[PDB]
Amino acid sequence: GGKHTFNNENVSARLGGASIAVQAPAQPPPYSHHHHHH
Amino acid sequence: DTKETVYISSIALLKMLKHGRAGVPMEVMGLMLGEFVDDYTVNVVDVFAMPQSGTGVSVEAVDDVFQAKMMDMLKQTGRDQMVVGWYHSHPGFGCWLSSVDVNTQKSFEQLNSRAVAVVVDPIQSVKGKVVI
Repeated sequence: GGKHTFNNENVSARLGGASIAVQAPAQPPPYSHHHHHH
Repeated sequence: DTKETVYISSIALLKMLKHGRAGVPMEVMGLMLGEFVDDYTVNVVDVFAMPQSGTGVSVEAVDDVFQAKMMDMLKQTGRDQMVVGWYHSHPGFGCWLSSVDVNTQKSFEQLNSRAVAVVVDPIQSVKGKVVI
């Protein structure tokens, strides 16, 4: 009744994103006004 | 209309496989020679091959004379007799027929009301369990 094949391949890309990280050192100011400047 | 043995000559068979296998993956088709009997032993004698454009799933006979130019070339030896049927091949798919097969088979029967088709499957046809 049917002679064709299908050949289900992985022609599609894909991805899994949980790029979870730790540090975040971005920007500590301990001199918000330099604390008497002097 | 039963109990119909189909004897085959061993010279016939192995020619059916060899040309029936050398063309693999693309399928392949030839002819049978033999002779009807009253009802039961529709024997077979010898076979041969029509030229053809073979695919993995489909094929036809290109030339319409190499089967006619050769019988007339055979009777000089008369090593065989007239035509009785035709075979074809499903290389890995199982043994059955298709809507194309019947349309051509439907010609032979009305032409001659006991002609026969033959199906073979050489890939899964191991040194044991043939499936013809």
